[PDB]
Amino acid sequence: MEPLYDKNGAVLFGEPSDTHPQSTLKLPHPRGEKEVIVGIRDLPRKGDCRTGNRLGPVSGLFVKPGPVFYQDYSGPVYHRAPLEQFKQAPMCEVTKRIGRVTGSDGNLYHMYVCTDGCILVKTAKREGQDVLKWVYNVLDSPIWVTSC
Ligand SMILES: [Cl-]
Repeated sequence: MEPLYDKNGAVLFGEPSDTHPQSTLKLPHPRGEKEVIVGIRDLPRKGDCRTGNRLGPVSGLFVKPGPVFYQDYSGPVYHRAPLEQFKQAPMCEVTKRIGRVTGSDGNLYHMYVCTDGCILVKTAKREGQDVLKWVYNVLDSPIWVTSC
């Protein structure tokens, strides 16, 4: 299974892997002041990093299926999309572009939220027509999508 990581960046099982240099997740980075759930209409801004915002502290953007979005999160997270829990799908009608995530295969993906609430990834580069949806979350943990 793709490892989870604790708020200090340490792997909780398995082997650590690096994130893709072009990901919107830039490590090392702090997080986990508070768990702060946000709506899709109130995703945090890069300028909210030092100050927080009116919703609370901010370490970036985190997402899991539901969809559920967070601007900070203290528990275990993915640093890479756990592709074993994704399934091939056609491109959806996208409502929002949320970041660039490393997959558990090491590759870079663009990540989107669909009109149907599904989280979808599409390969950024190389092989054509790769597109997957996040259909299982057996550890009920979010991906750290962006760091501020
Ligand atoms: Cl997994």
